[PDB]
Amino acid sequence: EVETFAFQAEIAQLMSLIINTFYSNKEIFLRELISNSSDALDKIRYESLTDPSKLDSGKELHINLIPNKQDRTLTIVDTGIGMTKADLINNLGTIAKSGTKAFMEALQAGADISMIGQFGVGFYSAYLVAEKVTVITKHNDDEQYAWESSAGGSFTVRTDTGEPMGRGTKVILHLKEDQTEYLEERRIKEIVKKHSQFIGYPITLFVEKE
Ligand SMILES: CCNC(=O)[C@H]1O[C@@H](n2cnc3c(N)ncnc32)[C@H](O)[C@@H]1O
Repeated sequence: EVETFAFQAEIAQLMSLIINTFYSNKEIFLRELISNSSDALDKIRYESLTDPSKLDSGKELHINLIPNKQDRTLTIVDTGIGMTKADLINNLGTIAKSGTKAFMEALQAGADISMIGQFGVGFYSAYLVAEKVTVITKHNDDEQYAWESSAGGSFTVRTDTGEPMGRGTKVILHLKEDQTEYLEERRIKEIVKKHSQFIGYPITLFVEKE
């Protein structure tokens, strides 16, 4: 039921640099994931202009931030375009249209990790704070899939049943033990205000029930 894949070599190298470089300004991961969500929302907004039935899977365009202290997870949910199975494997597993090469060269020429979004690889900044990342996604043209990786050079993809989402993507960050500050309401609010205050879709920060 589960397929296991190797990252393209350059992607594994990039992930290793992100995981092993001493770099304290880890909060920038959230900006990068929210920007990726905003881009995905732009895409379905545009496609629905000439094909309104693409919103049959949900008209609302928004971003949800869901902390769970019991599971030690932070989840970033959007109702954007979503990804097909091929999209997951290509976009997360290979260089594809990213600036992976430019970023790694830039780091050797005076750039720092906070500039990762300039190079189209902001998603991998999740590994600044997460030991494992799970991506659940549903595109209008495919079934629901789950991508997962704890780095180390490989990732898995499986069909995801139970809790079907209408359309969009959930990025589930299983946080490192010493990065639980990013589950705290005050900290998340601070980061969103600092780095994501002009995003063109509603960002809702969920409250914990306990
Ligand atoms: C890992 C670096 N590559 C990407 O992030 C690409 O993966 C896709 N992607 C990333 N996040 C999302 C998302 N929330 N929704 C849809 N596609 C995404 C986009 O095509 C990105 O350009």
